[PDB]
Amino acid sequence: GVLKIVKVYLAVKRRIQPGDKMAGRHGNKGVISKINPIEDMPYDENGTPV
Amino acid sequence: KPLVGTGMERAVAVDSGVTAVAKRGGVVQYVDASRIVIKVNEDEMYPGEAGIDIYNLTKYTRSNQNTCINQMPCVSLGEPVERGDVLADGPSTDLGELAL
Amino acid sequence: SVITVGPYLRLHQCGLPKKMALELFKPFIYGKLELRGLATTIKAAKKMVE
Amino acid sequence: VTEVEIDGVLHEYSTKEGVQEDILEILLNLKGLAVRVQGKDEVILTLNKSGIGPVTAADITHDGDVEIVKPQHVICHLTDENASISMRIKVQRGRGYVPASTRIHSEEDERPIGRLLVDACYSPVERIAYNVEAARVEQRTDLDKLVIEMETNGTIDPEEAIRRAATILAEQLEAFVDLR
Amino acid sequence: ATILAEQLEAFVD
Amino acid sequence: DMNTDYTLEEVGKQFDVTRERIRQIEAKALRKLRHPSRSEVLRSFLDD
Amino acid sequence: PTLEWFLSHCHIHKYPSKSTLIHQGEKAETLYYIVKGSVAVLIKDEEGKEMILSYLNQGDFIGELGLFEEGQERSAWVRAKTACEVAEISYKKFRQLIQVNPDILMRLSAQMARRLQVTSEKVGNLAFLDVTGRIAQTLLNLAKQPDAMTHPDGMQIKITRQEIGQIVGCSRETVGRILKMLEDQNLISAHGKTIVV
Amino acid sequence: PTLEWFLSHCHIHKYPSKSTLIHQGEKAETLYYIVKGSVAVLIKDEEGKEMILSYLNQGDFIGELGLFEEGQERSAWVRAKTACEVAEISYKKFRQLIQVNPDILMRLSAQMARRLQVTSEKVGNLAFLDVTGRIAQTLLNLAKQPDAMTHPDGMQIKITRQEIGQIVGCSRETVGRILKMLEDQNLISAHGKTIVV
Amino acid sequence: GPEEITADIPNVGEAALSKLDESGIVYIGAEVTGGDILVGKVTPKGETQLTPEEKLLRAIFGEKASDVKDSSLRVPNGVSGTVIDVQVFTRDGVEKDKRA
Amino acid sequence: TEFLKPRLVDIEQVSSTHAKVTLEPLERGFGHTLGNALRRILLSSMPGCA
Ligand SMILES: Nc1ncnc2c1ncn2[C@@H]1O[C@@H]2COP(=O)(O)O[C@H]2[C@H]1O
Ligand SMILES: Nc1ncnc2c1ncn2[C@@H]1O[C@@H]2COP(=O)(O)O[C@H]2[C@H]1O
Repeated sequence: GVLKIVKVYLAVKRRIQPGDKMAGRHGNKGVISKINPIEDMPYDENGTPV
Repeated sequence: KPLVGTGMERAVAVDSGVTAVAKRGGVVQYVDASRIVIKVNEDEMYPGEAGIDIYNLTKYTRSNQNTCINQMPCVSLGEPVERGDVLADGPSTDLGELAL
Repeated sequence: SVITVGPYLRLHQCGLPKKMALELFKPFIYGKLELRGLATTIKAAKKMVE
Repeated sequence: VTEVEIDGVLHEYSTKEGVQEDILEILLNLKGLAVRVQGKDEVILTLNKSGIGPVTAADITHDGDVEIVKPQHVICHLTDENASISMRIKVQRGRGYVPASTRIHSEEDERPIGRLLVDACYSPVERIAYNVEAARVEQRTDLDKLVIEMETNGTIDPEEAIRRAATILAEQLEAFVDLR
Repeated sequence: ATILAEQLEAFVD
Repeated sequence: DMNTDYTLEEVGKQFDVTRERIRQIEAKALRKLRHPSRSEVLRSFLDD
Repeated sequence: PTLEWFLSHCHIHKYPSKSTLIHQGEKAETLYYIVKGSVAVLIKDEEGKEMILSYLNQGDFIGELGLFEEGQERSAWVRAKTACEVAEISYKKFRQLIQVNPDILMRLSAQMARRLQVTSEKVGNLAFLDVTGRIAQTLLNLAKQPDAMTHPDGMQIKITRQEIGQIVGCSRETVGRILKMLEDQNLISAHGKTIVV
Repeated sequence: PTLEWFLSHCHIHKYPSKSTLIHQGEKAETLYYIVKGSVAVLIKDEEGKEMILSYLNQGDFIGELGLFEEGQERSAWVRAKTACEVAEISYKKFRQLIQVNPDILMRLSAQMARRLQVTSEKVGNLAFLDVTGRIAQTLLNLAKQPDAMTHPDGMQIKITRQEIGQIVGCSRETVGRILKMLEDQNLISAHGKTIVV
Repeated sequence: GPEEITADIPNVGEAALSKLDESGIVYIGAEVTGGDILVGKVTPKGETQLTPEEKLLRAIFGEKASDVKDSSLRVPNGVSGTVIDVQVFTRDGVEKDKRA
Repeated sequence: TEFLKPRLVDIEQVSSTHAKVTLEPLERGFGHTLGNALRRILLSSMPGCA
C-alpha cells in the first residue's frame, strides 16, 4: 500500500532561561530564578565581578 | 575542559570508539571540514597496499535521545603523526580527553 | 510548569508565564472581542490572536 | 556586525571544502571584533580572498571613513589553495544586547535565503573599576578623588563617554530639578 | 538635584 | 428553517406556475445583497 | 519555451468551471498565467446586469493590471467558464526575474496595444453601426476567431443567440428577428448552431 | 537627468500649433517625444467624421507602437495644438538605445493600463448611462484632472463647451441642456466656467 | 486511487507556497514555524452535502469545489527552526517523481 | 541614541513632612543608581543650625 516516502529534518537551538535546571559534581542541584545584569552584580576591589 | 582531574579521563576518552585514532603514524595529506587524508609511513606501509587512509567525519546527527552529533580535527596538516594518536575531537572531547 | 521563587511577591500573588493563562482564558476573550467587535465573530478573533 | 552573508551557503549547519572551521565558529571569530565608524550608524563591508593560510582583517575591503581597530583579529584558515571566499558584512550602530533575534522577532519581513542573522553586543566596554582616594586641598582633606579604571573595545574615546555621562545624567536630572 | 547639577557644571563642557 | 426542501414544479402546482422568473428574481436578489454591504457577514465564512 | 521557464517558478492551481477566480476590488498581490483553458472577464452594473469585457485563451496573463503600483485592487470579476489551470507567481519575485529576463514585456505590451486598439474598434462599432451592423460585424469577426468549425460554405460555430448578445448588447428575441432577417439575405444559417453562409 | 542625455542626440524641432505631423497610413519610421507642449491624437472614419482619442503633454512619447515591428503604417493623426518642442528618434537607433539602457517600457505600459481602464469605463458607461450620467462622469473627472481651479467650496473648471463637445464626442447642445438640468439640481453652477459643489 | 503530492492545494495563501518547489516541497536554507506547510499532499476524496445555510453561502459567492482532500504536512504548534536536510524513498516499481 | 525618561507621576502627601513619591518610567539599572546617590548626598551633605 505504501508507494514512496519522504522524510525531513530541521534544526533547532536552545538557550538559557529561568526554570532550567543546573548542577555540578556533588548532588549540588539548583534552578535559576533570575539572571543578573552585570552592574548590580557584587564585585571586588579590582571591579572583576562575580 | 575541567581543571581538577583524576587521571583516568584520557583513558576514558578513547575506547568509546567515538573518534578516529592513528591506525598508522604518518603525515597529513589533505584536510576538509568533513574529512582528511594521510600518508602512511613506509615502515608501517605494506608492499602491495598504497598505504594511505581517508577519514570522513561525523557531522550533525542524532541519538536515540536525539541530540547533535559532530566530529572535527584537533590538528593541522603537513605534520608528523605517531600511531595510536587521535585525529579529531567530538561533541564533548578535547585532545583525547573528555570535556562535557 | 517548572517553578521558581518570587522573593518580592506578596501573599495573593503568583508568577505566571503568560501563554498559559493566554490559551486558558480564550472564550472570555472571544466573547470580549465580539463585544468590542474588532473580532465581530470568532474566526477573525483567532486570526487576530495569531 | 549585525549580519553577514556569503557565496555558496544556505544555513549555518552546512560546511565547505578546503576549510577547517564551521560557519558558526567563524561567526564567533567575528563577534570579538572592533570597529570605529565615523559618520554612519550602519554600513556593509565586503571581503574576498583566496590562498592557503590565515584570513585576518588585513584581507578585507576597508572603506576610508571608518577606523579598524586591529589588523589581526583572526577569523579563519584556508586549508586548500584553490578555495575562494566572498562575503558581505552588515554593521550597524547601537548599544547593548538586543541581538537581532529581537529583530526577526519584531520583523517577519520576508527575507531571502543566505542572510545570516548574527547576535549583536554593541556594548564596547569590557572592564571598569574606581577608587576613592583623597582629593588634596590643604584644609579640606575630607575631600575625595575618584580614579576610574577602564577597559573597552576600540571604537571609543574616554572623554567622549565621560561628557556623554554628564550629558545624560543631567538630562535625567532635569526631571529632578525642573519637573519638580 | 540642583546642587548636583551644580556639581556637573564642569563637565557638560 | 425547515425539515423540507421544496423545489420547482410543485410551487407552480402550489403557488401558481412560474419557474423561470424565479431564477430571475434569484439573480437580482444576488445583486441587491452581494454588493459588499451585506456580503461581509459571509466574507469571513468565505474563508470557511 | 519561455512559457515553461515562467512556469518553472509557478504554483499551478486548477479551477473547475464557475470558479470565480478573482473578485474585483480584491487587492492585487498575485500574478496569474493561464496554463490551460479560457476564462471570462466580467463587470457588473452596480445594480443589475454584468457584462463580459472579453474572453481570453491560452498564452496570456491575468491580474497584470495592479502590478506597477501599490494599493492596486482587482478590476473585474473573473469566472471559469471552462475548467482551467492557472500558474501562480507573485510580485517582486517577478520584478527580479524581469531584471533577469526580457521578452515578456515585449509580447505583453504589444498585446496591450492590441487590447486598446480593439477597444477603440469596439467603441467605434458601438458609435457608428446600427445594431444589425453590430451583430453582423460580430458574425464576421468570430468566424475568424479560432473557434470556427470548418464549413465548406461559410464557418460554423455553436452560438445560441446568447453571447452574440453579450458581445453586441441587446435583448435576445430581436436577435431572433434579425437572424430571421439575415435568414432572408442568404448571409447566415442556423439550427441553434450557426453558419455564416 | 537621463532625459537630457537621451535628448542631446535627438533631432529637436519646434512644431507650432495645428501642424499635422502624422498622417496615419504613413509607414512608421521615427519615434517622437513631447519635450514641451500639448498635442491631440485623433482618428477619422472614411466619411470624414473624426474622434479625438487623447491629448498628450510634455513627458509623453508617440510613434511608440510602430518601433517594435518593422514597416507598418502609422496609427492615428497627431497634431500639435500648441507650440511644442519635439524630440525625434529614428527607430533603428532607438532600439540601439534600448540595448544600451532598459527601463523605458514600464511607464508606457503603466499608462496604457490607465488608458484601457478608462476606455473600459467609457464603453461601460456608454452601455449604461443616458447622457445625464455621461455628462456626470465627464464633469466629475474634469473637476479631477490637474487644471481645475477651486471655487472656495467647489471645483472650478473653465475648459469650455466647445472642448467638452469633443471630449465626450457628442452634441454640445444637449450638454448645455443637461447642464441646465443639473443646475436645476444645483450640484453645478455654470456660466462659461462650471463650479462643482 | 493513489494519493499524491504536489504544490497544488485549494484555498491557499501563497505565503506558505512561497517556499515550496514545483513538486510542492520546501527548499533548503529556510526557517519555519508552527502552521507552515512542508509538503503538499492530497488524497482522492469522495463527495458529501451540507446544510442550507452553507448552501446559501456557496450559492452567492459561487463557491466551487473539487473531489479531493488535503493531507498536507505542517509544522507542529509551538515549534520553529531552520531547514537544512531531507530525503526521499521510492519503490523499485514506482516512477521516481522528478526531484527524487 | 534612543533614551527614555521618567515623569513625576504623583506626590502622595500624607503630611507636610511625611510624603511619598511615585516615579516612572526608567530604563533598567537606575532606580538603585538613583536611590544610592540620592540617599548618600542627603545623608552626607546638608546645612542647618543646631
Ligand atoms: N476590455 C478588455 N478586453 C480584454 N480583457 C480585459 C478587458 N478589460 C479587462 N480585461 C482583463 O480582465 C482582467 C480583470 O482584472 P485584472 O486586474 O485581473 O486584469 C484584467 C484584464 O486581464
Ligand atoms: N482609446 C484611446 N484612448 C486614449 N488614447 C488612445 C486611444 N487609442 C489610441 N490612443 C493613442 O493613440 C496612439 C496611436 O499610436 P500608438 O498605437 O503608438 O499609441 C496610441 C495611443 O497613445
